[PDB]
Amino acid sequence: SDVFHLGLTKNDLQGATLAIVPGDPDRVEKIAALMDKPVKLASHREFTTWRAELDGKPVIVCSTGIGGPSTSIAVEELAQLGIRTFLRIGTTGAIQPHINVGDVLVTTASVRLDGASLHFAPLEFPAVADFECTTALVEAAKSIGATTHVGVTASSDTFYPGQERYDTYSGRVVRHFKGSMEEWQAMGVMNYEMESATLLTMCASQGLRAGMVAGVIVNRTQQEIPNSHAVKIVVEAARRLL
Amino acid sequence: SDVFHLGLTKNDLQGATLAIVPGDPDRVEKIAALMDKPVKLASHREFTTWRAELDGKPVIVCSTGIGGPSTSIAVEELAQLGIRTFLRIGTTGAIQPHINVGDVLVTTASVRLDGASLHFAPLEFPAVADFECTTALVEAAKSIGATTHVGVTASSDTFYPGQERYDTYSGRVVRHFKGSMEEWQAMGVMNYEMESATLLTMCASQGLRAGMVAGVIVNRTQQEIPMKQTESHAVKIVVEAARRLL
Amino acid sequence: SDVFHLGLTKNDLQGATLAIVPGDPDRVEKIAALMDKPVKLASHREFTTWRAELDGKPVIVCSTGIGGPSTSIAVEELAQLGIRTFLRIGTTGAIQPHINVGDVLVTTASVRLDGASLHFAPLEFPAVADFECTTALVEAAKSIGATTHVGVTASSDTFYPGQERYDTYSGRVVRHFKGSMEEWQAMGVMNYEMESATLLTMCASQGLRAGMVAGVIVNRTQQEIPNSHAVKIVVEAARRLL
Amino acid sequence: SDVFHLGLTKNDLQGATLAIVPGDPDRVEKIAALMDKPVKLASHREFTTWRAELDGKPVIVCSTGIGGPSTSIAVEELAQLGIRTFLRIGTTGAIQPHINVGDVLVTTASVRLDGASLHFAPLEFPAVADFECTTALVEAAKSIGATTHVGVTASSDTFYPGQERYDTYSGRVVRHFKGSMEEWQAMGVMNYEMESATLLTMCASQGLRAGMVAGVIVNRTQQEIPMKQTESHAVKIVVEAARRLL
Amino acid sequence: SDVFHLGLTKNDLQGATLAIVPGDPDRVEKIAALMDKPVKLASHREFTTWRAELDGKPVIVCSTGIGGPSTSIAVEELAQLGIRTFLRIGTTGAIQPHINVGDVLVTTASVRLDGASLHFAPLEFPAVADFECTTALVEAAKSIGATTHVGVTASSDTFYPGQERYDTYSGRVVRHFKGSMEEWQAMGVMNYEMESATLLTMCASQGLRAGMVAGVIVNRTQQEIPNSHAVKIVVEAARRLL
Amino acid sequence: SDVFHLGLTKNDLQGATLAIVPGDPDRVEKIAALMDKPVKLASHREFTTWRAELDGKPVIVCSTGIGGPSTSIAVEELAQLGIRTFLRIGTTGAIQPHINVGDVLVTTASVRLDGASLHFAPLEFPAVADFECTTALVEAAKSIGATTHVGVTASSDTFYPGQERYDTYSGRVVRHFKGSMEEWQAMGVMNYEMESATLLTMCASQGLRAGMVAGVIVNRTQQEIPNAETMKQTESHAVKIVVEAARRLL
Ligand SMILES: O=c1ccn([C@H]2C[C@H](O)[C@@H](CO)O2)c(=O)[nH]1
Ligand SMILES: O=c1ccn([C@H]2C[C@H](O)[C@@H](CO)O2)c(=O)[nH]1
Ligand SMILES: O=c1ccn([C@H]2C[C@H](O)[C@@H](CO)O2)c(=O)[nH]1
Ligand SMILES: O=c1ccn([C@H]2C[C@H](O)[C@@H](CO)O2)c(=O)[nH]1
Ligand SMILES: O=c1ccn([C@H]2C[C@H](O)[C@@H](CO)O2)c(=O)[nH]1
Ligand SMILES: [K+]
Ligand SMILES: [K+]
Ligand SMILES: [K+]
Repeated sequence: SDVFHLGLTKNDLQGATLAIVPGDPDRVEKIAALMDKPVKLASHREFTTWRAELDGKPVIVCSTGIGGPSTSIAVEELAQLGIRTFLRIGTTGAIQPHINVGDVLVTTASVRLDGASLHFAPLEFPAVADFECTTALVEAAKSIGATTHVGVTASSDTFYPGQERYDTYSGRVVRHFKGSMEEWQAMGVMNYEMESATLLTMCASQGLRAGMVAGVIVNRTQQEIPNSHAVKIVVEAARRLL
Repeated sequence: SDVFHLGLTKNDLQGATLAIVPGDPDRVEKIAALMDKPVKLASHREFTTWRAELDGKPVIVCSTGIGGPSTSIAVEELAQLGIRTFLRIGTTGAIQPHINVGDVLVTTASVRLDGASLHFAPLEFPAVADFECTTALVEAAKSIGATTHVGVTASSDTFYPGQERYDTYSGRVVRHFKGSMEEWQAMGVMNYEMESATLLTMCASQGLRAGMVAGVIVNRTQQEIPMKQTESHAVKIVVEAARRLL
Repeated sequence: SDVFHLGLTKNDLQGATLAIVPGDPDRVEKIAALMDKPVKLASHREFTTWRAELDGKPVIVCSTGIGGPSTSIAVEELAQLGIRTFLRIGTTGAIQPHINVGDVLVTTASVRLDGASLHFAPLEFPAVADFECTTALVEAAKSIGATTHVGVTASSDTFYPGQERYDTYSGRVVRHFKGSMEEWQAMGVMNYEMESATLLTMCASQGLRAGMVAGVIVNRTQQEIPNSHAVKIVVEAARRLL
Repeated sequence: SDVFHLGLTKNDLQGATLAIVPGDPDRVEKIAALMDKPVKLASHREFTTWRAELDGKPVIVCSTGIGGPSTSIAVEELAQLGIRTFLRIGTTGAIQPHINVGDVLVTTASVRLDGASLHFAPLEFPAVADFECTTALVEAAKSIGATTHVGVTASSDTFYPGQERYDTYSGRVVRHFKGSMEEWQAMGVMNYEMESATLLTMCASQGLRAGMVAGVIVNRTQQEIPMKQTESHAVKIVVEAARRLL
Repeated sequence: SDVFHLGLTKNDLQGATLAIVPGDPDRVEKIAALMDKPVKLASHREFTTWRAELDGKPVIVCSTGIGGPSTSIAVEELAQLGIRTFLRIGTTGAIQPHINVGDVLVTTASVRLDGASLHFAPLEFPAVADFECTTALVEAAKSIGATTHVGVTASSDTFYPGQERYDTYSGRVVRHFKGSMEEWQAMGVMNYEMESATLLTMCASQGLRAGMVAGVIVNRTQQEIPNSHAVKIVVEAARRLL
Repeated sequence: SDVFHLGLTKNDLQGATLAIVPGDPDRVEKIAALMDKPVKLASHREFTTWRAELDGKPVIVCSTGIGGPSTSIAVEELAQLGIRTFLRIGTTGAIQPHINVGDVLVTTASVRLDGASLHFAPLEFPAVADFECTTALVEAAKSIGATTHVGVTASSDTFYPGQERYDTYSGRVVRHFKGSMEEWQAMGVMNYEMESATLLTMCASQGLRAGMVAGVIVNRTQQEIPNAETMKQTESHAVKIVVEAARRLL
């Protein structure tokens, strides 16, 4: 193996330069299966890698696990192997009252509520998505007719306090995040998730193209805890970026 | 007058909701003149405002002056009068050796090296341009055939130390900014300018649409201190983008 | 022209080493006219420059525009031309209930709510005025008998949120500045304006002398939006600093 | 299921209040197997959970995945199910030349180079391990005779730049971390790993007991990129400490 | 004299490598007097130094004065003289309702609300006590049967605002610390004092062993202003560390 | 006693509203003895307090010890007992080559390299002296004849690494302060000391008047440790100035 964590070699990728990067290892095979000649390559820790073919070109599907840190490992090591384009596909909680469960959200840029992004660029640097990737994602969503929102995402190193959840062991939120959800809504932020800030920052600051799309599984103006269109979209976007 | 600085009334705008915002008051009339029925509205401090017409729709052209603070006054007060879309047109100096004088830069988001943006959103919030504005700008540029770069801009509160210029009175740069250009360079940042961080942050965090386009007048990989046809390209592009956003 | 923005040459200055720097280009000629042999030198963007003579010495009057960034340009380029002493004359909003519209405020040092000052010295460095300049201004005010307050000024990169104005398009103020006016008042801060923090920091940290005086045009304990003694004072101070 | 990520119920735990939290799901079963009556409970994402028994008391073994964020999910949700003591077992790379591959490191507190800990307590709050857990870990180490170091650990959100690795795609490290390893080295810091800052801070600030132990697999004073008997030592140590904290 | 402030020579120490460091100069002799052959060595500014003998080994008692800054001088200069182990003995205000006046508090690590610690290590570095020292203190306290709490301490550069006291000349507390005591209680912090952050950080980051114990003189859930078990404990702990 | 640390009552002050505040408890009596009717009030920890009379008015002299934190206690407690003007008197080491041993420094404001000032106002607030105090100090200096420098002082919570000293147990300086002395020098900072940032910030933000003067006893840019005797005399010079300044502020 050529990389320390993923257990992959340059050769396993077979010239692939695009990766769809879901968070959950168990959803890797599922995404791969929507393409041609899906093949499992490796599985170590939270990193599960499949290779498939899309319009006759090799494409990687590799899971990041939850969070900036493991994402930063996946992305670095895939880049070493030759990946230049990363499409992230996630689940997310919407924080605006007009976004519905099942809606698709495309992130133009992220509020950096993470630690890992600071390891690539200082805070003033925008966690901005690649324009071609964003365009591909928006356009893909248009063509499958999914209801889509485009805008800014709050990207948090935690699922609980950083997203201002109060149903927790302690029931408290640190001073810094008390009242934070409401500030982000006032600023038009669409949703919370946990990886985009890292992904976008590490890519934007290293010449790698990244885009970001998520399916809404809960609306935070209703509920803290949650009770496929996006997967179709990310694959179709990959198709346009090949 | 309905606003404190611009010396304009809601009426003067005639239902305009889009503004082209150059930095220089003297450049305002030139831009308005590319459109129909250009009329001077007002001129106070660095804020010169003309109204014109584009495919029969009223459009504002308004100068920001240099820097976030004055930009923030013009944007706020325009927003009060009904503007909802802001297209910035500028000059800039590239910091990438592949970008040439004459090229056009469309900013997706900015490195926030300014003070005003912090007055609208904390630092972690992205100084990101509106997707539709960026699209219109990129498409306008394609349509007139300019060689174009799309990416990140470093937006500084100073022309000198914040852009790591050493050829100054003191000849020196504060510790924080020493070696900073080389860092932005490695991170793929295209250029320095002085207003976008404020503009993009204040718009993105208040439901206002903003976009940024600039023509390259100098390249820092050869010179610190700094062609008329280059800003003619950029102006043409911004006006054409306005057309698509109406 | 010897400088990139002001369109002036060393020669235009005629040995001048002192500049009165108002914010508004339209008030430059007005100030120059209080001195002898006033002459327009240049006008570019927000930078309008006149030269005049005071007790037989050449003096510059040059506008900064609104805000640290354009101020930093004017001051840098005037320094390059040989100016060593900067007197700022502005308009301001008082935030103490006992300071009246028409009162003259002399800044000893500023609360740095700007970005540009950080490009000259880190935050811990005081935005302090020069002692000779402050003395001149205080003494000038005494001799024309204007009612004067001497003390600390909050210098803000914005006119709206940074000065906690709520009559705005959005009607909100970012968390950081919510309740900030009241903190500054409790701390004895006299007023808000937008340039001193930049001016004072850039000069104090480069061996340039700077002083700062403003006429109060609104009292913020009453109003957000506003409805010449100071000009006389700045000129008279210049006279003592020659 | 009672918790959103782990896929467990309060019942599955059978009154367990202590959890051993390795990073790697694949290591969970190995650890459980050193105890009595090991049973797989659940496996979702990077979270694999086994239950076992230690001196007749139920004990949880549950993987965190790599990094503070997923760690914080595991710990929060385990806390919701009744766990009050967390023992982390890891692999690490030492940055002191006197610490050898094979040595065991017990962390008293961590340099907080992570994002998640800030979600529980501001930066000035110490990422400090629980005194009893640290004592149990040190005593367990002594009892099996491993050569042990007790001290401060640097806990980074990245494996690469945050640990000042240059042998990467870009070959560069952000200004903030340039020269950082030499600083931690001078300050007596033993090693880099990626979870403890989050773990220790979130437990220390919520009345939960946490401890940290790792086996040294590589030494940075010779190599960036990286024996089976070393982690066998550390695992033996963590289980024995668990025994003493029951 | 070998050091700039303490007026001591290597030789005065007679091979001592452990120092008990109280805050108050007047309490130095008192502590020394609990050991054998107590001898006054020096007295300059807030730094009073006695030497005594404990189980036939020389031991220093040296006062730090109040606050990180003077502490940092004492510790640095003692270290130059050969001290490698520092045991702090202080008075403190408890902020948990269950901790009583007279109780003994052993600090595992401190919330760094001081300035001096940042001069040794950046804020992300833990103000953690040495494990052997903490063990010695805890065990000492067990053996003399004093009622003891072990945990985190908030260490503040001020006695008034940084500990959220309101009975002051001004009666205000700066925004940053408004509501701070309650946050620290929620987080399990036991108490306020003023030196541990500096001591623990400067020691932990230079290979010096440090421990921290204090007797509770006020409970802040009742009172702002206050109306020997700890001294016995620090001495006994020194004994175990020799 | 009316205050927790100083062991003073409002009555002890006899209506005093000005205090001279040196660093060292042992210099308090010496300063007070320059004035009339000097009397010891109290002595607890590093806080020694004498009262004297200047042109018929009662005046306090009170030591702060070293550093923001204790200064903060003394100023607060003095303020509660009715003090409204604080004059800091010290000795210091210059970092500018033109400033000589023997010179006198009046500080207009300080670089805040301390912790305690943040407990009073956020970092952006200037650690600035009161204008009347600074004027009185500069004018006192001019009247007794000192060669005076007026400007910015760097106020540090440590004597060693924060002042960039490498002659230490560890011989190293934290990243933040590495190369910092050269930066302050380039920015015209006159000297380092250890209390002004706290004092000036806590006063300027609470309607208290503060000022500071110091004699130069050493210069970091030259070699040349002067002398025990030249240090004693420079110190007397500066004390003479603060007292004379106190006169003008009464
Ligand atoms: O409300 C929600 C729903 C989903 N996620 C994300 C991204 C992360 O990997 C994982 C946590 O459930 O899914 C959230 O952060 N918040
Ligand atoms: O190198 C350059 C060229 C242009 N500008 C910008 C934006 C600002 O208003 C003005 C200064 O020349 O133009 C720069 O900042 N840097
Ligand atoms: O309340 C007020 C009145 C005036 N100004 C200032 C300085 C700036 O250039 C311009 C904006 O009105 O005037 C303020 O900041 N606040
Ligand atoms: O040099 C090393 C060796 C191991 N780890 C850790 C903790 C993290 O979960 C995972 C990454 O390899 O192992 C490091 O961070 N750095
Ligand atoms: O509530 C209290 C009681 C005592 N001390 C401390 C430590 C410092 O040296 C001195 C100041 O009173 O005593 C406090 O900080 N807070
Ligand atoms: K993970
Ligand atoms: K301007
Ligand atoms: K002290």
